[PDB]
Amino acid sequence: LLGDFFRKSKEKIGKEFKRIVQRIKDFLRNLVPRTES
Repeated sequence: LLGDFFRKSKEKIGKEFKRIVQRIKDFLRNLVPRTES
């Protein structure tokens, strides 16, 4: 059931990957001490 796994894992990323990309986007914001003047 590996072929089925790939299909299952495939969407599993889209769910967490989306939340990740969204979270990381915030990180960069709290990363720089001073934004553009």
